[PDB]
Amino acid sequence: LDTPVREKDENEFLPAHLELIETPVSRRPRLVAYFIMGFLVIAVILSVLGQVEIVATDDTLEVTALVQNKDIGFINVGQNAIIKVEAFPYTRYGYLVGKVKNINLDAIEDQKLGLVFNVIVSVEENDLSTGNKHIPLSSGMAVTAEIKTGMRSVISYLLSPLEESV
Amino acid sequence: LDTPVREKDENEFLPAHLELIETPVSRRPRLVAYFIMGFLVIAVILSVLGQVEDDTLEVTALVQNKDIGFINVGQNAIIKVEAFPYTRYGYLVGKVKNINLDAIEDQKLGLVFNVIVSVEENDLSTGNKHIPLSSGMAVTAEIKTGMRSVISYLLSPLEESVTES
Amino acid sequence: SEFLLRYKLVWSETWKIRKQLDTPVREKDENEFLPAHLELIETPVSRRPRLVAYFIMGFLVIAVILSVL
Amino acid sequence: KFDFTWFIPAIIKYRKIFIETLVVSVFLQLFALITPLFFQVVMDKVLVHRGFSTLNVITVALSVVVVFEIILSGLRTYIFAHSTSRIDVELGAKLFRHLLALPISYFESRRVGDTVARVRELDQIRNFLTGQALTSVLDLLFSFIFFAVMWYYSPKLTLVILFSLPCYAAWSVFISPILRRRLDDKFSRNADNQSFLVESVTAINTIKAMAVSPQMTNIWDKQLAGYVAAGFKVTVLATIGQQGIQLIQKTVMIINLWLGAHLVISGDLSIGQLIAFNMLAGQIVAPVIRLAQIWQDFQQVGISVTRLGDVLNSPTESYHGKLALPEINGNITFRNIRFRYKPDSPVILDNINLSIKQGEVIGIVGRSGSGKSTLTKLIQRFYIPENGQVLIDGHDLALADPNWLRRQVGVVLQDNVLLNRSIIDNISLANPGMSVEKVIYAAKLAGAHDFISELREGYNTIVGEQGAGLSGGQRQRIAIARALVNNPKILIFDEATSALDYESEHIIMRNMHKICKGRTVIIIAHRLSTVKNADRIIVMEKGKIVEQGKHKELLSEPESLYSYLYQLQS
Amino acid sequence: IFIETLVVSVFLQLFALITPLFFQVVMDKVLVHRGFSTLNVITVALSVVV
Repeated sequence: LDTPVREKDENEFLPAHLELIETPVSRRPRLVAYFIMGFLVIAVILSVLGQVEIVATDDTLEVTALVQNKDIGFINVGQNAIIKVEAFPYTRYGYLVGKVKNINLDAIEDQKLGLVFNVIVSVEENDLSTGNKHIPLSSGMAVTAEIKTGMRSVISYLLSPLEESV
Repeated sequence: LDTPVREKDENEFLPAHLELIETPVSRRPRLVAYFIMGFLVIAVILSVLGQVEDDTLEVTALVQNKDIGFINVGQNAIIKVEAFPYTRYGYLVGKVKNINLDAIEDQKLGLVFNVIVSVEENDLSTGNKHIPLSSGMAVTAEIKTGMRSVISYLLSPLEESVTES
Repeated sequence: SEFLLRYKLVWSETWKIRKQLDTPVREKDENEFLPAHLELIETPVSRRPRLVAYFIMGFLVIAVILSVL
Repeated sequence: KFDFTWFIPAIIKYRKIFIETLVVSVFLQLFALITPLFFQVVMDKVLVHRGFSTLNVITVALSVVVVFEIILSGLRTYIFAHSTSRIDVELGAKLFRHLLALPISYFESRRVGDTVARVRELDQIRNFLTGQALTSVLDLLFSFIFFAVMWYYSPKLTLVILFSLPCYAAWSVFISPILRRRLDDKFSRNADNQSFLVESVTAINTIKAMAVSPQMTNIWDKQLAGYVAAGFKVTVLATIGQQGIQLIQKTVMIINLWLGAHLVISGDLSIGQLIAFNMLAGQIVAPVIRLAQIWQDFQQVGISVTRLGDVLNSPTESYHGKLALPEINGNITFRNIRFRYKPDSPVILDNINLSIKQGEVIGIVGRSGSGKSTLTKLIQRFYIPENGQVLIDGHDLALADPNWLRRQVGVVLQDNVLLNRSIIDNISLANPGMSVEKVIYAAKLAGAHDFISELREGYNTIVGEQGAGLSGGQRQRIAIARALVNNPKILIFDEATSALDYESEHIIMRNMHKICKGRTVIIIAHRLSTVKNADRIIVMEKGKIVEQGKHKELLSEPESLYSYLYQLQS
Repeated sequence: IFIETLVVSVFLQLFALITPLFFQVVMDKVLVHRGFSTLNVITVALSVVV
């Protein structure tokens, strides 16, 4: 990189040599395409290998709520489903933990939808610390308890509309 | 059409004649206005000559009392079930039984005299097969009884708007 | 009709003598150095547009075959 | 016999690429069929139940299909244009090669503009072949794909279009011949306009030198008015034709709307199927509408082929190439030559018999009216003898190659029109690649070296149009040099010295002995001083050789016509 | 002449606007309400317009 202008560099730029070379090409004619194809194949490899999780949205609290029946079936008793109280923001109050008790066979209500089988979830008594201190939970409330039970590939996520259409 | 270029056509394009004619006019000096007037007259004539209109189910519903009075017993009023689309399920037939004197309810309006209508038992074929009609439903039963010369569409808004003082 | 018969006769007669009126195959550099009109007459269409068109029709055929199965 | 039967072998030659274009057209029709299927599916299944995944996949598939269809259509147009431009190049080359071979009898009966108009309207076929007309025809003839699907949708609205098509055919047949005739008339007017314009621009010197601006302007005004009237008639007929096509299309659309509404209301079709049918019908009628706005192009191409045939069907000078007739030494014989200009004209040459040998500087004299002015065009095959035959080296010229003969004889005329090039290019016109040494030698021989040198550009001076930049004698001395550059075995002087002063004719006669070194020279002149030093002198009176001999043997007889002419000249 | 042409052009543009409206009324009323004797009026008006 520190070498001065050699004779090769001056000979490559001579007008006599450039005039004879009709329809010229870049110095390395197969570097742009190589890098574009490399980017494409790396993107495809990352999309097929990449994985994306699936998240489904006083003392004896319950998160029983509407949700896909298959989603509850994939989940098991004791699955990690956190609960977010509304009293304060998620950041300030914190995302407490509400262990998911088995969803009852009978649906809580049919107003929302048929798949309202009320996946009941109860806190663990160790998530709500002194920082939250929301002992007055006001059991007549619907604190959002996020229930995550599954992981999905990126390529499957993108291609899922194709396979859903039947 | 199959006429060669005559001498008058050549004189019409002669530059000597075009130089002497300032503020010229078109060949058909008054045909476009005639055609516009003819189209308008034809449209007006067509406007004033064109006329434009679970088992024991009931279509009793809100509707103008005069509309029911114009209709008669056994009038052709079809019924469209909501269970499926009108195209897929089909437009079945619900004969209109005489509207009862007492209104079903006064919530919608006074003219809610409940024009009851019952199916004919031959409209819903095997294609529909909606035997579970769920009598607690309000399948829309279109009732057509009368036609108004299209120009009456102009008669309604402008004249009624003029009526209010 | 009658002129259609003449055109059909001419076409058939020319198609019988077909393969005797084909220009000799020449390379790209050989075609580039010819008389000005002969170069235009004897230079065939470039292979890249042909390949692109073939790729398009092949993609459509593969799509319709995969969709039906 | 120049017709579209000439285009047939050109089509067979590129049959392979044409079959490729046919396949591409079929696949374009397939894509255009695919798209309304997507509209029908969206209308009949996405809107009825619900849809958010089927809609998205249909959208992305439609985007891909659209991009591919656009690219494929562009490629098809490019390929077809390439293939047709090859054929039009072939046609143009053949046309000009034929044009240069026609006899001068063809050119003397016409005007320059008349025969320039046909070579110019070759561009009409050029524009047609590299256009959207034939692609639209291919699109139209590949429309049974849409019929096969609309028959599945509905066997009634399909017969609606199937019966609409003969209406299009009948309207086209009815409206074709009238506009064909109108465009024939328009082409005649255009040819007249071109001839008048070419003649006016060529002879602007006479128009301006005289006072006739108003007459030329009046003639131009009348011709322009007639031409524009003919064009307006053509435009009116084309407009009527396309409006009739629109009327047929729209009445068919109205009937289809009525029938489809009744079918949907009665349940034998659906809304989406009706929409798809309407799109397919529009796709079929689109090529017909596109082809109805280029109707003038179709008829003008028919007329173009007719006129190019008119030029290309004329007989040419019969090339007789066999045994490769060798280089000639000057030996000219006339055997009972009888010649007349037109079959309804008096005989010029009655019974001329003549024999000219190698190295014989022959002088021919006479008065205006004799046939001495036609021998220079009889040695060249420009005049065909009615009776008799002219022989050079014992070979009859009636079976000899004109190009081989005219490359041996150098004829200097009295007018000697030049080309719009430089002095050296004109002097070396018979062989553009010639060195300046021969040009200098020829110019010194002809006596034109000095004047050319005295110029500022020297031998590179542009003479203008027909040598307008040079005087009468300057053009004469340039023509003599041009005849003397490439050694002619026979050299003819057809009154080439009368347009010169004494101090140039004297130079030419002094250089004559170097000019006629190893050559057969024939000198024809009104005067008798030019031929006073010739080997033989021949006197012609009303196309008859009266007497011949040396100058002294001619003047020795006081009763001879030559003595009378010499006395009159002096 | 050019003013006449502008008038004819604006009237042609108004004419081209009628057909989509007629298609809409056919689709929205004729098919839904089984409304014959209205399709005929639309057909006649469309023929006149075209």
